[PDB]
Amino acid sequence: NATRFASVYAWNRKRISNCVADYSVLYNSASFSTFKCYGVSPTKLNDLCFTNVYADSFVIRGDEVRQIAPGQTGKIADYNYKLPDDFTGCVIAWNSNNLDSKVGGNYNYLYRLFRKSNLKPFERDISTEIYQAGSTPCNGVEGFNCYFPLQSYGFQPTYGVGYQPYRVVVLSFELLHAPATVCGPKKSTNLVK
Amino acid sequence: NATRFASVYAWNRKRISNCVADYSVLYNSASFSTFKCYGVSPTKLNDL
Amino acid sequence: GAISSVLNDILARLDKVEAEVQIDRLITGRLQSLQTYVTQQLIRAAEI
Amino acid sequence: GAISSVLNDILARLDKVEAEVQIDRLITGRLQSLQTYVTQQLIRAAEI
Repeated sequence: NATRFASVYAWNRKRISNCVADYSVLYNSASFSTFKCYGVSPTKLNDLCFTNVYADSFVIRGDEVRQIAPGQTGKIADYNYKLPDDFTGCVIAWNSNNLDSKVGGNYNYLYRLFRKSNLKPFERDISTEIYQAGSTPCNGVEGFNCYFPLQSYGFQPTYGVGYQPYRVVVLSFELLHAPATVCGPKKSTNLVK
Repeated sequence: NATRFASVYAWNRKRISNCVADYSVLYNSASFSTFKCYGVSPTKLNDL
Repeated sequence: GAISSVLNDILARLDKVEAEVQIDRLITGRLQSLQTYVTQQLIRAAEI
Repeated sequence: GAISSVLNDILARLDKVEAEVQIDRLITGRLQSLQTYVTQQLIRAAEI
């Protein structure tokens, strides 16, 4: 529920720790258009503890959320946000046309159109340095086939769903190899021997 | 490198087949102004 | 090729059908590992 | 029952999240083929 969300070229990571995480208040809300888990199932989150908790957060079009699924390929999955293949965690998304689309075309939001190579899982990359798409060397800020490596979404509320902007969160976490620090709302009991 | 292009009121089509689409001569050539592909990234059309 | 080798960890982290597909892997492998042991054992019993 | 018997031709056609499922078939079938050979060799070796 933060005021503003990042462009997917600069997705914001919040580390969650030393606290009780009730997930019922997330999963039981209809206010999320998607809640898809991988290495766990959504109803089971309250039956677990987590050794760290990760909440990567950004915006993207409704018609590219499919690429956020782990081990896929395509511009988002290849150049701007990579999940590791064993991803244990859940992906959350909701429409944001009424908070984050604009009739001018909301050019506040960018993504990495080009890059040197496929980025590592959870690598993040702000670099504006010009991409040399054809086999020429290229200097300064411009040239034929020399691309500024970010491109912008057109977001207008008159554009349809799939064109519209979504806020997205990925809850990434790790289990049973380390000390717990986040746990479910479940209550303890007097330890018999 | 044709002598006469069509006009968009009746745009031409030609079918290309049985052959090699060697885009190195195409894509690297600074004779063009703008190039945009929507299904696929340019470098790997040489492979796909 | 399951998420884990701990059977109670798979049953904690997943529901009735997502746990089932993952447990069937452990059943397959474990069954094959115990069959390999019983094959080595019957052959060693014939030597002894 | 995989799409191919050539390991590099699986990897050159499918993306990793399902190329792994084909490779797992070939791993299972080839591991079953070594186990059949080694069982045959052990039983024969007891005869010899």
